[PDB]
Amino acid sequence: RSQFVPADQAFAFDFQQNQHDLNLTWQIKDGYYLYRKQIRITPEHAKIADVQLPQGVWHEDEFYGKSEIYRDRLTLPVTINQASAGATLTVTYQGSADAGFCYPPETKTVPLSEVVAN
Amino acid sequence: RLESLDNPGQFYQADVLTQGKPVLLNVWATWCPTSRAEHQYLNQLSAQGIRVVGMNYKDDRQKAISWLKELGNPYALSLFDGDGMLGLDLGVYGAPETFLIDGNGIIRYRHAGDLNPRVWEEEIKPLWEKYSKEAA
Ligand SMILES: [Cl-]
Ligand SMILES: [Cl-]
Ligand SMILES: [Cl-]
Repeated sequence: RSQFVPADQAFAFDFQQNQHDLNLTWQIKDGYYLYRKQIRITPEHAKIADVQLPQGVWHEDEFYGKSEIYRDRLTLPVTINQASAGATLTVTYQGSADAGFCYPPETKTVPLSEVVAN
Repeated sequence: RLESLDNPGQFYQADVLTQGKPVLLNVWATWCPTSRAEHQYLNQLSAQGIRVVGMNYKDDRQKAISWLKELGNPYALSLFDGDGMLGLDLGVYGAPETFLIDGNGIIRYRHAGDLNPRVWEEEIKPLWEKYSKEAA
């Protein structure tokens, strides 16, 4: 009877790497959004360029204030300068539902394919 | 396994949760604006004599304690689930959430989203009366 779907259905995460270029993606169900401020990306045994988060839209919470959020889909490129064998990228994010529901933060571990420094 | 919020290292016996009678379990978090939105109604409902347990969800104790201070503490039992393990086996996946647990510790209803007059006086109360009576 719940109108709030499982976290992985509201925020469907995926990734694709091609050597030095990595793209992180989230398909965001209509009526849900991600908090730009809650995104954290951490490399393990890899060196990445500083990630620029894109400009999203705005949301207001009566007592909490305004926050920059993302709807529909979020595409985040990451540049992998180097990555040793078995390197990983820890990606953490958090979102909520407009009708009134807050999901806790979620963390995904991305196995990076090896990349020798250029 | 029922850790106290107001007193870090204190645990309660499962029995204390329901004490042989129906009870409402409310999942809340300072980081969830919807928890703030439903809190006053919760205060009232607990004012009407409905027993409600509190489960602070993957939150900060200092903030959580401060929160109940400025907004009121409608819980007869206030719990802390920082690791979110307790919520995991109750099937909690966000806040706010309110569960109806009968006198035998069985979950009889789960509602994800704010608790309000409509949801109680239309989805929970009838089940509450049933299990309250069923606890002769
Ligand atoms: Cl390394
Ligand atoms: Cl402490
Ligand atoms: Cl104080």
